[PDB]
Amino acid sequence: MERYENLFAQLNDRREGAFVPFVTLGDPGIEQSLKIIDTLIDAGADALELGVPFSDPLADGPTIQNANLRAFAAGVTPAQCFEMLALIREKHPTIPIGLLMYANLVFNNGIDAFYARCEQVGVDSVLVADVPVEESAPFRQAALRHNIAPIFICPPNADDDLLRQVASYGRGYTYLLSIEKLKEYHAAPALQGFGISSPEQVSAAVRAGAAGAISGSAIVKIIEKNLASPKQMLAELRSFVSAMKAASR
Amino acid sequence: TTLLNPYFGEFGGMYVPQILMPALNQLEEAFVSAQKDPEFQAQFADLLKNYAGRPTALTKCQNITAGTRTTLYLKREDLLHGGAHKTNQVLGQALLAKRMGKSEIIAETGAGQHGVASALASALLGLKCRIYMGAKDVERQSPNVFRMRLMGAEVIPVHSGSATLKDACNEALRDWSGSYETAHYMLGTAAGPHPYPTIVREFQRMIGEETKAQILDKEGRLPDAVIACVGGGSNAIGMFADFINDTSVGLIGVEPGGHGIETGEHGAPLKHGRVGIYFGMKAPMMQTADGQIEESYSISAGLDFPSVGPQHAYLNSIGRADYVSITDDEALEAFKTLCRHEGIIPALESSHALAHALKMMREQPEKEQLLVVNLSGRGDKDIFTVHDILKARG
Amino acid sequence: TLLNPYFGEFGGMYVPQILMPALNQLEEAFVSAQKDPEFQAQFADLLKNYAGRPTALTKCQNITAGTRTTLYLKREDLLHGGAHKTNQVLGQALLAKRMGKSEIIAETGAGQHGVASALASALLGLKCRIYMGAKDVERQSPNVFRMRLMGAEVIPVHSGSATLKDACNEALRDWSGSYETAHYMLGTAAGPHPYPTIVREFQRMIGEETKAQILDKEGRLPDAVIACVGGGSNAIGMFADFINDTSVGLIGVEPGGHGIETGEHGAPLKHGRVGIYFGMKAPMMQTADGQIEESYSISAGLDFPSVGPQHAYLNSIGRADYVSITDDEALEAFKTLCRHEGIIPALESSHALAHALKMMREQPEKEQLLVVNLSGRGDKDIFTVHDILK
Amino acid sequence: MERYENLFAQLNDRREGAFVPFVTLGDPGIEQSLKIIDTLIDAGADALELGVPFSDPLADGPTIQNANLRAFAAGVTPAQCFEMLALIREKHPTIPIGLLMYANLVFNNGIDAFYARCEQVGVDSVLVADVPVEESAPFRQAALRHNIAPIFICPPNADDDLLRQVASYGRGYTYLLALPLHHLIEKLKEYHAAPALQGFGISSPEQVSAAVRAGAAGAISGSAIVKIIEKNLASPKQMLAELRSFVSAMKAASRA
Ligand code: NA
Ligand code: NA
Repeated sequence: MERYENLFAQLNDRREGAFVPFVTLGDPGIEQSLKIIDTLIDAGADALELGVPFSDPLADGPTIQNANLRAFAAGVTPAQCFEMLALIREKHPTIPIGLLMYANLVFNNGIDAFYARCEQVGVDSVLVADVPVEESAPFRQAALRHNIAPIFICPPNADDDLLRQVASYGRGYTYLLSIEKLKEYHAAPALQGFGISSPEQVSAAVRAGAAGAISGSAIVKIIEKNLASPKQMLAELRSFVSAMKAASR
Repeated sequence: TTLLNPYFGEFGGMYVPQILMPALNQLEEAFVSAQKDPEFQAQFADLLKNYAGRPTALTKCQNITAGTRTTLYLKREDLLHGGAHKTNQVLGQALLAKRMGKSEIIAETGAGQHGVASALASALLGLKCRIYMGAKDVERQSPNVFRMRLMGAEVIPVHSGSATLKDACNEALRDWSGSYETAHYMLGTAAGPHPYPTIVREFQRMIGEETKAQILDKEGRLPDAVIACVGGGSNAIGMFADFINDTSVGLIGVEPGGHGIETGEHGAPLKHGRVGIYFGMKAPMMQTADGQIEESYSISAGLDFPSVGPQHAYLNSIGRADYVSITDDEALEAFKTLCRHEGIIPALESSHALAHALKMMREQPEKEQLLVVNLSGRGDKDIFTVHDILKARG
Repeated sequence: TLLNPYFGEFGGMYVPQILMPALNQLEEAFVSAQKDPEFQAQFADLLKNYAGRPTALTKCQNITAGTRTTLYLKREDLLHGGAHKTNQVLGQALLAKRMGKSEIIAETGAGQHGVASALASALLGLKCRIYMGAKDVERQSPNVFRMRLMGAEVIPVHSGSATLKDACNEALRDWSGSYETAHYMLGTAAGPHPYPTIVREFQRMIGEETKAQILDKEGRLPDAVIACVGGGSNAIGMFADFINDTSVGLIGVEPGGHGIETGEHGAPLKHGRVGIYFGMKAPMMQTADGQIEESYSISAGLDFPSVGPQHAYLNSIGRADYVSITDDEALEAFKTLCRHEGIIPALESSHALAHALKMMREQPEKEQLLVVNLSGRGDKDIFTVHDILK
Repeated sequence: MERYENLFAQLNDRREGAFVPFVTLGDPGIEQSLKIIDTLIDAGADALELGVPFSDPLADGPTIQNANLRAFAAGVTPAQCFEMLALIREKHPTIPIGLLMYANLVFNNGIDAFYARCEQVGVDSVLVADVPVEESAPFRQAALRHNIAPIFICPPNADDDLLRQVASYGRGYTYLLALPLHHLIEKLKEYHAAPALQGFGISSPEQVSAAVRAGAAGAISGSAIVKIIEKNLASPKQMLAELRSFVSAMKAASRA
């Protein structure tokens, strides 16, 4: 539905890309993460992308493997992840909240019973990291039956066949990994997500024609460096987020 | 999309990140081509026979069946070059890879047997081979690491948190993402995303074919049942394949029972797990109520996999195969029996299969039973594991 | 005796009188079994269905690149137990059973002959006792455990030197008293008659299989078969069938150690002197006044100061040609076969291999159909090769 | 030629068995071994058999295995033993001397040259430990060419075929070790064998007189006398006096 479309609207007639930070729900703890969430909004984050700690993250690199390990060994459950989402959505009822899921946490007790929960808590999108467009049919259904936008990675080895299917099936934004024609096929707006560490990389992305950028490792790399010092962690996130979102103006 | 069917009933699939899909599809296409090419079928067959040593022997147990009506044959994959049945699929995939133009093999290993399999096939077909190993297992396994390097491979220890088999698995997989044009990923079981279950069965199915032929020669009939251990499912599907349409032949797979099923530290997902999506596939796995992947336990490293190849899940759903479990202790006694009364040191994996055959015999000692147990591999690697248990026990 | 104890001048039964009855009884039992087609088939079923004969005849792929050498490897490393000794041990176990014997005695150093006798005894229901230098019992905990797992009884000898030549002493002392119930499993083709004959006969299927397989894959006999010669059993088992095929070279490779001129070798065939020892008249490394002198080689199995009597003979009549390979040539051949053929050879057999690469690289335009006897798996030599490389 | 016959003669004239000690030449050292040998003679040893240290003695047991390593490690050589033998023979021209040899030391550079050195220095008999009668032709030949008695062990698994062989080929004495032990001793006298000496486990004087009672001409003790030597390495003179005590008790156990 709307929260993503209502955001790329006002972002396009302010002539500016979107900045989406990525963080693992409940990392390093439930209460500290809530604060991390808010700091990121108050520093100028246009949308969120929250990950749900999973025992086995195939498709995430080193820094996100460890953030995932932090929250998981600490006991953060997917059920707790939803109680935090309810607090989040009710404090900032306008901001698009995407989820980064792993297939088995979606599939576990019904693909449909999942996407229902996302709808009723206020989530907006769901990226399933280990479900390619070829296996997506049952997730695209449950997604649409509950007004949840399915996000698909478009990789740099993508042929015209897949560009088609990402454009048709994909709503919200299209998460792409680094010069293209996804717009030609009427795809949801593209968000660059390959190696967004600098503000430099972010304006490199917008200048390249993207609707915005997502940085995962960079933002949680900050969490990792300041586990002992929760208040430093928050302040250093403010510096970074504001510095990045500003490189999109 | 997909030349071949990726599913076996519900189970199977290609549940992987989009970025990997071109590599799986190119792998599947190259494999379909080679399955039709008589020069590949001939070249592979020449390797299996003159380098690996196929056919392997089918040993009749003289002593341990005494005073019973059961006749126990042992299919001797322990005699295959490299000591285990994994050499079949490894030479197969190296052939496939040299055919695809690829010049590099990627692999990872835990205990280290698969690393050595890969390294030796890479050495033979002139492929540059790099093996990921958890930094822990590099300490534990200095002998294996040295064999791999003796054979030209490059062992790359991983430290990324964890630091065991399911963590090299990430570095090796991540690596493959970026180099599938140049390197083949040597998966080591009949599990994971399509086409790996199908390729692996096809490069292992000659175990059953030899066994069918060998038992027909010695006994003039088909066996009552074939028995094989089921960790990832590769040796079992290799023995089961040719018997699948011989309805009279019981297909029995043995999952590791750990310390007991009720204790919940086993490795028996087929019978005691739940379908979930993981390791690229939809398969029964051991998981918690909220869908985290549980840890499996077995005294045998080979059997210590929290899921199982999808074709086994399919065989169990339609009634063809019967899956049972055998505990550490049960497998321990089978292992000692075979050393003492047959002069064969089995691997602790195949020992689970042995133990279930002796159970079938010792429960009905007057039933006429012609059984085949697949001895998936040599037990020399397990001497220390076994010595420590027997020392602790006295 | 029933058969001829000599090969020309070499061989004999040079043992204390007390041991002659055991040896004659063994010979008579053997002569009888050799003419019983039911023994022959029993032995042959065992070799095929338990031990896994025939063994592969493998064609090197990369090793002979850019040369006209075609190099086959007879793969006794794939035999059950990892080495060619399984053949003679199963046959002796079968013969011991045929004689009513219920026990086996045996001697071991590094432990692989102990393991072979243990597994043959576990299969065939014999009660097996293995003598082993207490030195060698703590340097090989794994094989000791294997022999006990596969449980014979390992009797450690603390007499003088805890080494293989002092386990032979008590093994024999033991057989002396117990020959009516126990068979002594001599581990090579040396020693007193009928052992050099019995061992040849229970290994000759190596060469027979090779002749058949090579007549099948190349339609001709090979130019030369190459084997390392320590005790002499894998070599004579490779040679036996080819003795009457004049065209076929028989090349036996003794270990040159650090070099023949350094005196630390194990090549008594070409640099020793005929003497009497271990119950046979054979060339042996001996000091000027007739002490048996120490052999050296980095391969344990090749560290024998003498050689089987049939090789001394084949070399006297010039039918076989004996050369040497040094520690370091052998080492480099070990490394080559791992790196380029995916096979880890034993340090013994890699003396034979190394000589084949010498014959190849010195005449690489020359057409050569060579077979090399890979006498054993090399998983046992890893630590010896690891140290040596620092 | 002389000494074993002239000895066995007077022994049964004064009706008595012979006692023969075995020691290893140059054990524990050359100059100590000559003294050991003189003590053995002075305490009543009728003949003596000396072993030459060989690097790899098979037919031998643990006590003798080590006496051998002691002289070998000390670099006693066959040449040094032959010098000793001469010094020994020159001082007791009477007593029969037997060598206990290993084939290779006899064969090393000529069976015949070996036996001519024996005769040249005064030895009377050679026992080659690892030459059964079946292989003995060249050694017996060399022996008779040089008036050396060839000694042969008659073991307890010995059939009548071997007893006749031994009775024909042996000179000096039969070295003795399954029907009564006397029906080995009787069969040998029936075939007119050289007188029997029992050399199986002769360690205490009560075994020496048991050996003479069963009908043997005497008794040999290998390890028992060598045992005393190993016991007293630290104490060279206590050794000589423990051997004097032992040999005289041994020789007295044979005064019937
Ligand atoms: Na499993
Ligand atoms: Na030698």
